Amino acid sequence: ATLATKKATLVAALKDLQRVTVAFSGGIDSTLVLKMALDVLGRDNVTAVVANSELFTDEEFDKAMSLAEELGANVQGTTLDYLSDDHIKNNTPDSWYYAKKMFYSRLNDIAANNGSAAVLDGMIKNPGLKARSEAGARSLLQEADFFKTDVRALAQELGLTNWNKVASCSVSSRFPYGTTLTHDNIAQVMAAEKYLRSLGFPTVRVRFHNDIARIELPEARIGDFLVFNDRVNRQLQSLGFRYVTLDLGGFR
Amino acid sequence: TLATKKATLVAALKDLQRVTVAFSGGIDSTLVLKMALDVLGRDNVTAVVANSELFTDEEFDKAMSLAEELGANVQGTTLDYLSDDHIKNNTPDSWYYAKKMFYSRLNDIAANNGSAAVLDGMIKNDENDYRPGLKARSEAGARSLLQEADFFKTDVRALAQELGLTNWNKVASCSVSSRFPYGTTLTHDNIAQVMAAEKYLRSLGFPTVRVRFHNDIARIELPEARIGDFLVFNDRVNRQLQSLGFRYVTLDLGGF
Amino acid sequence: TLATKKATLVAALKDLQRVTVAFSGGIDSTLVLKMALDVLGRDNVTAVVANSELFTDEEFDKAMSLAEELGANVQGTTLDYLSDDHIKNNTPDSWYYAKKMFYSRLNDIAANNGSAAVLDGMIKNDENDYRPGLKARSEAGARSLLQEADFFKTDVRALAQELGLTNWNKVASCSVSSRFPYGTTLTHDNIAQVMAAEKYLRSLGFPTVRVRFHNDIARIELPEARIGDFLVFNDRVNRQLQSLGFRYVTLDLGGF
Amino acid sequence: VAFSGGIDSTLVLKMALDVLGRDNVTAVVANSELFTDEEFDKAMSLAENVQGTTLDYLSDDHIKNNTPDSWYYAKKMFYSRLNDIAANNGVLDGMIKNLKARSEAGARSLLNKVASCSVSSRFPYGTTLTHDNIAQVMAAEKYLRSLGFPTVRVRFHNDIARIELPEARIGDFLVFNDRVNRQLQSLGFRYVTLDLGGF
Amino acid sequence: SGGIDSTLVLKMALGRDVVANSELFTDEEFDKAMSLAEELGANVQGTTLDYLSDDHIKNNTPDSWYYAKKMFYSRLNDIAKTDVRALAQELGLTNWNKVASCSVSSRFPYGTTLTHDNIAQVMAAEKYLRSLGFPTVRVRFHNDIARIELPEARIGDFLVFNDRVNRQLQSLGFRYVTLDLGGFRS
Amino acid sequence: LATKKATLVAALKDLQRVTVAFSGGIDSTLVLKMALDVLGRDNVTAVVANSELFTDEEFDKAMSLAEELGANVQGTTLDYLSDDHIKNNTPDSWYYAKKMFYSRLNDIAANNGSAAVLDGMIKARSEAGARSLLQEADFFKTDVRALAQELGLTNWNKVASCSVSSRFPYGTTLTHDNIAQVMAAEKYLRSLGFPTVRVRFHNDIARIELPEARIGDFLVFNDRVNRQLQSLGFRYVTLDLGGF
Ligand SMILES: Nc1ncnc2c1ncn2[C@@H]1O[C@H](COP(=O)(O)O)[C@@H](O)[C@H]1O
Ligand SMILES: Nc1ncnc2c1ncn2[C@@H]1O[C@H](COP(=O)(O)O)[C@@H](O)[C@H]1O
Ligand SMILES: Nc1ncnc2c1ncn2[C@@H]1O[C@H](COP(=O)(O)O)[C@@H](O)[C@H]1O
Repeated sequence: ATLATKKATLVAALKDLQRVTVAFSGGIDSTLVLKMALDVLGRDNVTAVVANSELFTDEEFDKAMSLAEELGANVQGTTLDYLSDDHIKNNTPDSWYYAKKMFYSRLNDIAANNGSAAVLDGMIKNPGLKARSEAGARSLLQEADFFKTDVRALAQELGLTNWNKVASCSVSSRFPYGTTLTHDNIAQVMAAEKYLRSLGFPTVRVRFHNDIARIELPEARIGDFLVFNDRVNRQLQSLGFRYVTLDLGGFR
Repeated sequence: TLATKKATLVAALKDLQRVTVAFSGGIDSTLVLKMALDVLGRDNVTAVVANSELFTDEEFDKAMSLAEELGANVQGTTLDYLSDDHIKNNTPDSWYYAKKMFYSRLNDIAANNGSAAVLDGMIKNDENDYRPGLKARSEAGARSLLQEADFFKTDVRALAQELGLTNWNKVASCSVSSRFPYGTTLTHDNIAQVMAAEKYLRSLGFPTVRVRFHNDIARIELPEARIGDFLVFNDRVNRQLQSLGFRYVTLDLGGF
Repeated sequence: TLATKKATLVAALKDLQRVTVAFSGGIDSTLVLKMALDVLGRDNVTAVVANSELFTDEEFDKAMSLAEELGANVQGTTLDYLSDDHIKNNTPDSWYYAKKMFYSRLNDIAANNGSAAVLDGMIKNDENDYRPGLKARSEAGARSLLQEADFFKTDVRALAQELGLTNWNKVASCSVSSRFPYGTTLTHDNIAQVMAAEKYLRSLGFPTVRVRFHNDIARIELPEARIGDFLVFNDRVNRQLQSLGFRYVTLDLGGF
Repeated sequence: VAFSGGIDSTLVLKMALDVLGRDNVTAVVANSELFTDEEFDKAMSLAENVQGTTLDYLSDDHIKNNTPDSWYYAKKMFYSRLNDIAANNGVLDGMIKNLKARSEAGARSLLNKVASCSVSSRFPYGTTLTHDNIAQVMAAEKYLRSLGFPTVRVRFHNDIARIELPEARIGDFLVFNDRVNRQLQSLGFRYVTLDLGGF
Repeated sequence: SGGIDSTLVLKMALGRDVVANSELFTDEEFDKAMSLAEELGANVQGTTLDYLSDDHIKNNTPDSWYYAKKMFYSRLNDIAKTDVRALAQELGLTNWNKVASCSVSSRFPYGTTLTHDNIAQVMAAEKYLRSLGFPTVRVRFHNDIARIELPEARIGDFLVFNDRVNRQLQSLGFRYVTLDLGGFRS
Repeated sequence: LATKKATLVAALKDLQRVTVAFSGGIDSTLVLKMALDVLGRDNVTAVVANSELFTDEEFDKAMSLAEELGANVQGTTLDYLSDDHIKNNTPDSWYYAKKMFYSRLNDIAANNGSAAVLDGMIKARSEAGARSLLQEADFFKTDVRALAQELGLTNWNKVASCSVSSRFPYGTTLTHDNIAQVMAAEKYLRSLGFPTVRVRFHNDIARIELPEARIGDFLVFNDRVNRQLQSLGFRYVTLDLGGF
């Protein structure tokens, strides 16, 4: 049905929960959930949580905390010691689950000490349902059948105009499976990717291959990048890399 | 006087009592449907969106969604634009003969409906004598009510921004006949071939692009600032458009 | 603590009764204009846009449209900045004497207007040394209400989101005097030469660009991330700028 | 000996000078409307007793309509004149291993680095060759060559010029787009385009 | 060798009455030298050296080049700068082999045991980049990663080959095809 | 072909003894190899000039090409910047400099007994009586290349040379410092693979002229060139959109 019907289902779902804990990330999807809950149950029944960690840029954390305070929410940060778990630490292919389990556990621990009834996520329509459906996490946008267009159409109708546009992934995605994640090499990748991002390339991955960095750019951009070759070479060589290379196939 | 142009818009609707509005998804066509719904009621306004071979179904399907979200009884109609030999052979005036067939069907669905006349969303800005669709409209006896109630391009945003209106189609369209030189005959096949070649180009990250049809030669129009960023895709675009039927894939050294 | 920040704004607005607003099109000046319109009424608010030799008319017209569409009684005023020999000779303290001349005219527009105070849209974020207008603004008794209710850039983003404000001017400006070395004096001629070079560069597809004036040499500052996409426009830009008066047109290897 | 400036035709002339003498050996260089005059002039200079003759290739209705056999008919028409210049002068070619007209005229195949082709190779076979469009194609190529692209083809498709460049070079070409666009439009082309494929 | 030095020796040298070919050199080097030698008019005969035989060359120690050179001169024993260009250019000195070859062992890291199979894909990787018009080019061998050193001045000329260069080095065995952001040795 | 040539040997044989002004270019070389082959090693004297206006790199390659060809070569040093016209870069400087150049040559030629001064062209010459035999022998740019490839000439200077005073606008005073700064910025650019390049001097602005076919390839060296030239004294390093 209409966007307005997809919304009555969202507002009806919030009133029954009366009191929620929102896992807020700053993304458009996560933002629309927080503002809607703020508009329904009030600041006293809604607690916004932004999780920082070793695997995610602190720039992202600081922007998500700030964007939440701007919405008028009571925001609380929590930091996950992801590398303490050995699955995440050794970068098994199942690592992205074990971090999500640590994530929804901490959310439910904050949810229990908070008055909140459930934990809300901001995922939408169009890889692990074994993890949300273990901590009783609710994907409210996904339940009212919101796609990315239903989300922009409702956000642009709430006057919401601020969020994080370049989306992130767990920095573990930069290391081949089997390589063990250390603070040293993790800091090294995020340092290089922060630099590439500062040259005007918001989507970039520096893949880690010991002494060789392999830069994944969107093919549309590999042309604009040549002016920065020599600087990126010096800059990434200074971060520990012996050889700085660019993947001819690009990002994705 | 912003509301002195709003009352003039609302007052004309009551005299008509019943209407059938041609909705295209744009901001202009949308403010027409919302005001008619708010003035004449959900039962006295019938929404029509036209699909055709000349427009992507993406644009068609997005307009039908924009109507369901607005809450009107919306209905699609399919025009066989290629039945008229003018459009099929792409005479230079074929833009007119196509718009006439459009308002022809529009007068037919509304006459069967309770509507008195058909309303479109043209504005005083589109008050040019060289704007094509007005001719057929004033022939088919339709009406551009916002243009009559004195709305300009920024004067429409202020009523849109005041009805909380948004969620309208922002990406603008053309009849695909613009890709064919005057005289070339339009078939389903080559129309499909043109629209396929262009979707591929956009999906590489080039939203503004034209694949101009010249029998065996494809002539690509990109915005000149992007031709630098385009080289990395030359060979792939070459082979991909060649598979759609083109023998030569070329890039216009001119712009857009 | 935004719920009580808005009230501080209204209480200051209600106390002034009649105000003259310096509107620039920016988000900051808009929320002040929109708030003062909502509090004192259309007849008790006068919005002023300043045109001058140092800013494009392109900007002036977009601010006049944003004010008229916002629902203000909008009024233009024209400043002869090159009359003050400080602005003219481009000493580093120029943008002060320009700010000083700006607030004087505004206080005169306000003095004849029923307005009690001159409000500008400065905020708490720019409550610092090293920002030009602040000295001149205060020495003139201009009131920055957003600054007084302790609005920061984020508190301003959030109050807009509750007045349905989703339209303001995003392209930020510089005084064109930034394009001339400190010794160079400003002519009506050389400003237009520079302002034209940048508008053409902007037309091609470089909205962020600077043309640095060095008598016969124009130095173009482009964002390095884009200097690759500019190669196709070399010859065009070289020709078009030579006709504006520059003997040599160059591109700065450093960047913006 | 029929001289083209090539190494093959060149070795014959020097040997013919060394074997039969300058007065008993006659050098012939061909002009035409199908080849650049720069090519004609260097062959007469590379020979410098040389004598020029101009062949009316477009008189032949096959060459004029650009059948795939035009290359034959131009070769057939070439040796026809070669047997005629010999009658007043009192014909040798330089083919070297590696025609159905060359042997159809009693020519003997006894055996400049930048090589040339018939400008008919720029026209699709259906396209008919006129003096006008041949002149534009050869001019458009000269302009391209003058920009620093010694290897270039301007393919003629009526309204459309289709430029074939060496792919390695398309990057260095962007700075010249507008100039090439305008310069070939004044030479008659409505649309100037670049083949995304290659040479 | 074909160069200006070895050419002058043939044409200067006694009456009319050897160019090697090895795995570690393109057969192009051996083929153009035998054409450049028969051109000066001499009887030219080839010999081939199984360099992988000696354990130093194949183990890829920095003591390869010495050891590698030593196995060269042995079969030679078996089968039997401004002043030099001034005696060459008086003889109508035609051409010299300017483009210098390199042992392909330089494409592999010090210690990487040399296979025919991975040597092969290096020299294939290099021929392919050369055919597209990059005479100066090295494909450096990091197991699954191909690192391509192009002369920095030619990297803007390279972008049209990226996906094509990519999928083709992949079909030779590389899992990853990269372009060194630093260029050629220089 | 041998006609343009016959005029040359009759002219050289008529002089018997000459003095040849060598620049390293293909033209001056065909003049020098021919005079050696016609008049002998003892009757021809090759002169190369060093100065502030030409890189010493170029000078030394000029002396080498003469020693390899077999001429008795002689260097000489011109104090161009002494002349107030060259130093202040008046528009007539090109002339007063060429006037000074052929002046030292006619005296170095008058001193060694030679009959005329030969240069290799194909109002500065006619005031000194400098004979241009390739132009007198009916040589064009194609006629000069062809005689070299037929005389086995395989080494000459391909990178063309200019007096550095052309990089300075008219009126700018040339200082010893100012010439070296320009000469260095150009050597750096050349070392990146741009043998054809000019760094135009504009006080704080360096304006780089590249052949347009190559400006596409230069973008990777933007930053390197920007800093390297800023360290040589230029406040702003820019690229001329015109090209060379
Ligand atoms: N750093 C984060 N802090 C708090 N909540 C988050 C965070 N990341 C994701 N969430 C939730 O995860 C949803 C999307 O998941 P994902 O795209 O995998 O990060 C968001 O809409 C939020 O509900
Ligand atoms: N595909 C379409 N289907 C139904 N009505 C349309 C369509 N396109 C345009 N209309 C009408 O045409 C007006 C604008 O004309 P145009 O933008 O040229 O197609 C809109 O405001 C609608 O009233
Ligand atoms: N051209 C202008 N015309 C009228 N008012 C202005 C103008 N520029 C600025 N104002 C006001 O002065 C403040 C400071 O402007 P700025 O120095 O550009 O940040 C703005 O936020 C407006 O309130």
